[PDB]
Amino acid sequence: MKGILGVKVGMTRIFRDDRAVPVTVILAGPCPVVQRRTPEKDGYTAVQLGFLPQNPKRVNRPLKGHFAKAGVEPVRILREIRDFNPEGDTVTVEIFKPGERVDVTGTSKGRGFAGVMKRWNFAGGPDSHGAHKIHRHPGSIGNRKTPGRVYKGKKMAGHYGAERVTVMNLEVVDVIPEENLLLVKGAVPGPNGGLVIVRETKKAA
Amino acid sequence: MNRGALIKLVESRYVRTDLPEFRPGDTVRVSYKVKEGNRTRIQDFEGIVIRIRRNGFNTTFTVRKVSYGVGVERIFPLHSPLIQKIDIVQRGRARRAKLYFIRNLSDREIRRKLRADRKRIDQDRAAERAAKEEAQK
Amino acid sequence: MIQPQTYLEVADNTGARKIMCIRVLKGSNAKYATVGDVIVASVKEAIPRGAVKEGDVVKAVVVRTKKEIKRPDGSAIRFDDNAAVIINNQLEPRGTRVFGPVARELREKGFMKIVSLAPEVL
Amino acid sequence: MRHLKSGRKLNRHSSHRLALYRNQAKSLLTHGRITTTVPKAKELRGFVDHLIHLAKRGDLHARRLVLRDLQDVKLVRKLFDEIAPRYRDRQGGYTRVLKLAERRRGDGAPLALVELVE
Amino acid sequence: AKHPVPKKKTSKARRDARRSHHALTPPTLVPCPECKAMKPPHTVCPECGYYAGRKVLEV
RNA sequence: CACCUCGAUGUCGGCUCGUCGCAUCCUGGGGCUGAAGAAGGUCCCAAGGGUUGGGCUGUUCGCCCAUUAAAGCGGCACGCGAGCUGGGUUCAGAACGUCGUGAGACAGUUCGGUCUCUAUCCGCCACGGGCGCAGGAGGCUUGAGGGGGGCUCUUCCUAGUACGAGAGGACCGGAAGGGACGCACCUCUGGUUUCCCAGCUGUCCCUCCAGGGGCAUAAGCUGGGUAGCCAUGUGCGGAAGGGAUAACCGCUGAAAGCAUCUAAGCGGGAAGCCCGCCCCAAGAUGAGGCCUCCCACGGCGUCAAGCCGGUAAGGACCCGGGAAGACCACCCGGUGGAUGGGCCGGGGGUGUAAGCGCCGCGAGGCGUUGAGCCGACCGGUCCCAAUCGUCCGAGGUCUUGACC
RNA sequence: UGCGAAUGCCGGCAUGAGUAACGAUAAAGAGGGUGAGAAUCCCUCUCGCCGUAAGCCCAAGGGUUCCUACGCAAUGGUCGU
RNA sequence: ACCGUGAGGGAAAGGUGAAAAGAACCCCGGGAGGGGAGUGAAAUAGAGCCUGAAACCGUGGGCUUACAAGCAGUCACGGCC
Ligand SMILES: [Mg+2]
Ligand SMILES: [Mg+2]
Ligand SMILES: [Mg+2]
Ligand SMILES: [Mg+2]
Ligand SMILES: [Mg+2]
Ligand SMILES: [Mg+2]
Ligand SMILES: [Mg+2]
Ligand SMILES: [Mg+2]
Ligand SMILES: [Mg+2]
Ligand SMILES: [Mg+2]
Ligand SMILES: [Mg+2]
Ligand SMILES: [Mg+2]
Ligand SMILES: [Mg+2]
Ligand SMILES: [Mg+2]
Ligand SMILES: [Mg+2]
Ligand SMILES: [Mg+2]
Ligand SMILES: [Mg+2]
Ligand SMILES: [Mg+2]
Ligand SMILES: [Mg+2]
Ligand SMILES: [Mg+2]
Ligand SMILES: [Mg+2]
Ligand SMILES: [Mg+2]
Ligand SMILES: [Mg+2]
Ligand SMILES: [Mg+2]
Ligand SMILES: [Mg+2]
Ligand SMILES: [Mg+2]
Ligand SMILES: [Mg+2]
Ligand SMILES: [Mg+2]
Ligand SMILES: [Mg+2]
Ligand SMILES: [Mg+2]
Ligand SMILES: [Mg+2]
Ligand SMILES: [Mg+2]
Ligand SMILES: [Mg+2]
Ligand SMILES: [Mg+2]
Ligand SMILES: [Mg+2]
Ligand SMILES: [Mg+2]
Ligand SMILES: [Mg+2]
Ligand SMILES: [Mg+2]
Ligand SMILES: [Mg+2]
Ligand SMILES: [Mg+2]
Ligand SMILES: [Mg+2]
Ligand SMILES: [Mg+2]
Ligand SMILES: [Mg+2]
Ligand SMILES: [Mg+2]
Ligand SMILES: [Mg+2]
Ligand SMILES: [Mg+2]
Ligand SMILES: [Mg+2]
Ligand SMILES: [Mg+2]
Ligand SMILES: [Mg+2]
Ligand SMILES: [Mg+2]
Ligand SMILES: [Mg+2]
Ligand SMILES: [Mg+2]
Ligand SMILES: [Mg+2]
Ligand SMILES: [Mg+2]
Ligand SMILES: [Mg+2]
Ligand SMILES: [Mg+2]
Ligand SMILES: [Mg+2]
Ligand SMILES: [Mg+2]
Ligand SMILES: [Mg+2]
Ligand SMILES: [Mg+2]
Ligand SMILES: [Mg+2]
Ligand SMILES: [Mg+2]
Ligand SMILES: [Mg+2]
Ligand SMILES: [Mg+2]
Ligand SMILES: [Mg+2]
Ligand SMILES: [Mg+2]
Ligand SMILES: [Mg+2]
Ligand SMILES: [Mg+2]
Ligand SMILES: [Mg+2]
Ligand SMILES: [Mg+2]
Ligand SMILES: [Mg+2]
Ligand SMILES: [Mg+2]
Ligand SMILES: [Mg+2]
Ligand SMILES: [Mg+2]
Ligand SMILES: [Mg+2]
Ligand SMILES: [Mg+2]
Ligand SMILES: [Mg+2]
Ligand SMILES: [Mg+2]
Ligand SMILES: [Mg+2]
Ligand SMILES: [Mg+2]
Ligand SMILES: [Mg+2]
Ligand SMILES: [Mg+2]
Ligand SMILES: [Mg+2]
Ligand SMILES: [Mg+2]
Ligand SMILES: [Mg+2]
Ligand SMILES: [Mg+2]
Ligand SMILES: [Mg+2]
Ligand SMILES: [Mg+2]
Ligand SMILES: [Mg+2]
Ligand SMILES: [Mg+2]
Ligand SMILES: [Mg+2]
Ligand SMILES: [Mg+2]
Ligand SMILES: [Mg+2]
Ligand SMILES: [Mg+2]
Ligand SMILES: [Mg+2]
Ligand SMILES: [Mg+2]
Ligand SMILES: [Mg+2]
Ligand SMILES: [Mg+2]
Ligand SMILES: [Mg+2]
Ligand SMILES: [Mg+2]
Ligand SMILES: [Mg+2]
Ligand SMILES: [Mg+2]
Ligand SMILES: [Mg+2]
Ligand SMILES: [Mg+2]
Ligand SMILES: [Mg+2]
Ligand SMILES: [Mg+2]
Ligand SMILES: [Mg+2]
Ligand SMILES: [Mg+2]
Ligand SMILES: [Mg+2]
Ligand SMILES: [Mg+2]
Ligand SMILES: [Mg+2]
Ligand SMILES: [Mg+2]
Ligand SMILES: [Mg+2]
Ligand SMILES: [Mg+2]
Ligand SMILES: [Mg+2]
Ligand SMILES: [Mg+2]
Ligand SMILES: [Mg+2]
Ligand SMILES: [Mg+2]
Ligand SMILES: [Mg+2]
Ligand SMILES: [Mg+2]
Ligand SMILES: [Mg+2]
Ligand SMILES: [Mg+2]
Ligand SMILES: [Mg+2]
Ligand SMILES: [Mg+2]
Repeated sequence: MKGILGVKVGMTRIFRDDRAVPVTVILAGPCPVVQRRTPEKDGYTAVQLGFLPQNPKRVNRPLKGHFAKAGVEPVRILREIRDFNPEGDTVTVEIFKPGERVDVTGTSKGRGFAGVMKRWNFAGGPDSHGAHKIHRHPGSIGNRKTPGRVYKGKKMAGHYGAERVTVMNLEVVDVIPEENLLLVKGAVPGPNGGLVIVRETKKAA
Repeated sequence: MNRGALIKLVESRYVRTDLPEFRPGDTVRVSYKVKEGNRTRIQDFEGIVIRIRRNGFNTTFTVRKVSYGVGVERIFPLHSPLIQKIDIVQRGRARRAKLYFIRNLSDREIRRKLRADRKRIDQDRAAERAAKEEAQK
Repeated sequence: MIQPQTYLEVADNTGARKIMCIRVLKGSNAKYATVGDVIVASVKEAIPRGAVKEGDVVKAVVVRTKKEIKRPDGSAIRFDDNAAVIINNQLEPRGTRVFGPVARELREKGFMKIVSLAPEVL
Repeated sequence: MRHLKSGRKLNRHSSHRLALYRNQAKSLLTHGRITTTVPKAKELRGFVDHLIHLAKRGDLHARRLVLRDLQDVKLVRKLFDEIAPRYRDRQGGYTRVLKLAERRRGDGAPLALVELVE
Repeated sequence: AKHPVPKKKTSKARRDARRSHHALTPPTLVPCPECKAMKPPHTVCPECGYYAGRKVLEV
């Protein structure tokens, strides 16, 4: 179930078959598999997949040269791939052919305390007529004596954004192995320079 | 990693240099490849360039003209594969970046407002009169 | 983007000068009509003795919009007004002869006589 | 929200904030060392650095440019003759901002030092 | 005087429970390079504090 | 009826935000038809989702216009005024009709008419602090259990085939386009962009000119406008599939020789149910797992669990910052360093600076010049600043079975 | 002549709470001085606001508020030399 | 006193010791205040002074508490002081 880590680089249009193709260039660098963990001593199947190299030994003792190729532990080994057993070593952009759909998981841009209406697309109040200090307010939040309380999931204002988000079934417009670049078209979450993980699609699986 | 924009600046191998120099204010004629019901012709479009949206690759420019009693504005990507070519038909003295103001103005009065950049006209000619010479012998 | 209440110029000789959108004929609840989309409208202004009269409730197709239409090849086109062509229920134009440019999106949307009658297709 | 935007607003409207920096500039370019709130300092560096680096160009254009913000015909001379040269081989960092341990009493404001470098 | 108002006097227990986080934290101090006295980090420790940057000399 | 409430349970309608029921308006599945087909009627299952925009009236309701797959009925103090409204009702003014000798009165009408900054508890949206998870740490995880989502139309092929005299016109299967809704996103399109650039008026000023500055908003006005944040813009979602079922359709089959889908059994069979997708999640005190680190100190506690120091792996403090953020938290940096600032280059905006020379009596024009100026964007560069340090942190309870 | 209640009376102290607020969005900054102590007092410079006023002179009313020295417990919505 | 234009309304507020012997001097402090010294039979009789209750606020100690839910008590057992 091929997966790979990477950083959202940017967006741009492509042109193909005399057609504009809006895409999001993600860099899916070589991912040194550092652990596997099978139903033997884990109960499932995955692949620790350390990403960006870096670390002039800000690595301390929790380092794992245990699995040979630690090639100086990477900044974010974080996240396995679950039910993926690679070409033995080092996973790269090669796992993706132009024309495959993919599921990108990202960390959506944060908006902090966002009001109902944005958080939730509420209509708020009228900007004129009666009006009165309730223009962007949520209105009523309940009934009367029964139930005499607010529902468990009542859509209200709160922190919104900066969360796990997975835009699904994205076309792979192109892949450039020379530079570990991968071009999906459109809507990958989070900011540029944020970390994402690209996976096989779930439309087929 | 800090390749950043120079990476995205790599995907641009659709960048395209076979195109002429023009500025908001002067009028140009851009030949564009259009489908047109199954077949395919190279329909032209001639008018004053209203704007230029500089952004490296995918910068875009807009041209406007009065087609049969109605003004029309078209927006082309400066590096679009469908632009077979584009010939400048006259230079104009902009004085100002974006020229939206000519919309509520269209008539004779847009003339004597955009008034032929001789300086840049006297080029082109002399710039093609010296490229037509130093090309043969 | 044309909308119920929006005024349209009439780009044909049917006799109408101004129609006013009264409904956009798409789904159960479309919000805007664009080039190639058919609307219902009231005739707000009309030439004497023309085919169509003022107050007439008619169908039309949008041939022009002040809001740019975006095309798959990355470009866009934009007109100075919103114009329509009054049509019968077969969707055949009511009057002969159409005036001014029309979006090529019309052919793509199956209005072949009108694009043909159009003095220029942009 | 208001993400990767640059430039503190110091509980002042446009003209005030602008007219502030200009004033902290003249002061600094007058005594070489100034004490302010850490934040008003952190923001003063860039404003002044520019003014100086423009003095390193010496050309009258740049003089007239610096006049816009400093308005004083001397002080600018001083800037152009006494202060500018000292940096001719220093590119950037014409300024230093060192915090102080004492806090403005009855207000609590943490202070910092702002001196011309070298 | 107006609209919402407390329905019951808050107990000594429940108010002091609110205070469970009001406790202060002593200033983070570091021994000073030159002088023996204590001063907070990254500050020009008030007794000739530095060397390269003007140490607001008490000298 | 008069049972709680008259030391007060604010009353219609609208708005906002919903949630539930099903006696189902649409979509899914069915039986019967006086069901040729297509299209209906009628009843059964089914509450997953959906259930339009306008004219009139304070209206609910209703009539009407244009649509639609449909324009569903109800409950929630005729849901919701410590959420808004205040048109209606329902104080004081005034008038009409009417009634009364009158003062005045009218589920009659008319015009007007003070809607009250501070949330204590519960509840709800968010975010932390503490302790616990019996050795202490840094990573990576399983998913018990939750939540989100669930809609639908048109056209085309099948095929003008089945069916029908004809007009009409299927099933089944397959393809492409939409509508509304949702999540994300900035390339494009389009906004803003509080000082990024230019132009302009009046006045005051520095310096007379030239050039500039303040004020004219909390931008003086105007023309533009990067980053960001955004929808009008872009990508993507509803599924597929598996399983069990409802109405129902059947197999096998007695009681009851025959017959029967049922009483024993089995098979099909819904937009529904359980999985599947997405998100949360071990305070899941039932506190799980895997990997990798430090270790088994010194006195005391003479025995039960402990007490005090230093310490180890680590971790905080402090500091530079951050598309992270109310504070906190989170993330990256901290000189073995490109973290912010400055400088440099590039992008981007503005659109040819000042100065000088030429032409003009002059306003101005031309050249130098795409000049000059230049927030945020992509980078580089130790010039400025993250100096120096401080504190916190295990040595592992017992029982039992298995092992060298 | 015995109190627990009378939205009782007088007084004291609590809760809300380190919460609302600190009274016009004309606006501030630095250097120097004084001092036990300074964002708040003095001085200098820069900036901003009034200018048919937010400047000046009368009449009411007020009644030491006037000038100066020495002072900061309280009054000053913070601090105050 | 204060409130009210006025007629008028109208309060709060007692106690060191027998005797000021009412704390010289010294220390911290700008003072305030306190610490010794000293007076006194007594100084938690020190002048915000006889006695000094209650609400109310603290500091220290014993027991107790972070998977439990309630008119807070009561009846049982058990622990620890
Ligand atoms: Mg944010
Ligand atoms: Mg939202
Ligand atoms: Mg919206
Ligand atoms: Mg809405
Ligand atoms: Mg609305
Ligand atoms: Mg609104
Ligand atoms: Mg109101
Ligand atoms: Mg308002
Ligand atoms: Mg209520
Ligand atoms: Mg008429
Ligand atoms: Mg403030
Ligand atoms: Mg201003
Ligand atoms: Mg207590
Ligand atoms: Mg009763
Ligand atoms: Mg009775
Ligand atoms: Mg009551
Ligand atoms: Mg009440
Ligand atoms: Mg029925
Ligand atoms: Mg049905
Ligand atoms: Mg039929
Ligand atoms: Mg039926
Ligand atoms: Mg039913
Ligand atoms: Mg009305
Ligand atoms: Mg209705
Ligand atoms: Mg009615
Ligand atoms: Mg309706
Ligand atoms: Mg309802
Ligand atoms: Mg009722
Ligand atoms: Mg009600
Ligand atoms: Mg109200
Ligand atoms: Mg209401
Ligand atoms: Mg009313
Ligand atoms: Mg009203
Ligand atoms: Mg009468
Ligand atoms: Mg009545
Ligand atoms: Mg009325
Ligand atoms: Mg009125
Ligand atoms: Mg009325
Ligand atoms: Mg209120
Ligand atoms: Mg409660
Ligand atoms: Mg917690
Ligand atoms: Mg345990
Ligand atoms: Mg689950
Ligand atoms: Mg659900
Ligand atoms: Mg579920
Ligand atoms: Mg749901
Ligand atoms: Mg036919
Ligand atoms: Mg036949
Ligand atoms: Mg089909
Ligand atoms: Mg669809
Ligand atoms: Mg952009
Ligand atoms: Mg844009
Ligand atoms: Mg922008
Ligand atoms: Mg001026
Ligand atoms: Mg002068
Ligand atoms: Mg001048
Ligand atoms: Mg002025
Ligand atoms: Mg002024
Ligand atoms: Mg002003
Ligand atoms: Mg200005
Ligand atoms: Mg604009
Ligand atoms: Mg939209
Ligand atoms: Mg299914
Ligand atoms: Mg099934
Ligand atoms: Mg089945
Ligand atoms: Mg049978
Ligand atoms: Mg069955
Ligand atoms: Mg079955
Ligand atoms: Mg479905
Ligand atoms: Mg998770
Ligand atoms: Mg664990
Ligand atoms: Mg693992
Ligand atoms: Mg921060
Ligand atoms: Mg760190
Ligand atoms: Mg360090
Ligand atoms: Mg840096
Ligand atoms: Mg540049
Ligand atoms: Mg020029
Ligand atoms: Mg010039
Ligand atoms: Mg001359
Ligand atoms: Mg009693
Ligand atoms: Mg009492
Ligand atoms: Mg008293
Ligand atoms: Mg509060
Ligand atoms: Mg508050
Ligand atoms: Mg406040
Ligand atoms: Mg104020
Ligand atoms: Mg001083
Ligand atoms: Mg002194
Ligand atoms: Mg000052
Ligand atoms: Mg001062
Ligand atoms: Mg002040
Ligand atoms: Mg007098
Ligand atoms: Mg006096
Ligand atoms: Mg005086
Ligand atoms: Mg004095
Ligand atoms: Mg005082
Ligand atoms: Mg004082
Ligand atoms: Mg005071
Ligand atoms: Mg006051
Ligand atoms: Mg003094
Ligand atoms: Mg009085
Ligand atoms: Mg009096
Ligand atoms: Mg007494
Ligand atoms: Mg006595
Ligand atoms: Mg006596
Ligand atoms: Mg002393
Ligand atoms: Mg004493
Ligand atoms: Mg004594
Ligand atoms: Mg004695
Ligand atoms: Mg005694
Ligand atoms: Mg004593
Ligand atoms: Mg005593
Ligand atoms: Mg006492
Ligand atoms: Mg006594
Ligand atoms: Mg007392
Ligand atoms: Mg006595
Ligand atoms: Mg006493
Ligand atoms: Mg205690
Ligand atoms: Mg439990
Ligand atoms: Mg317990
Ligand atoms: Mg509780
Ligand atoms: Mg109890
Ligand atoms: Mg006991």
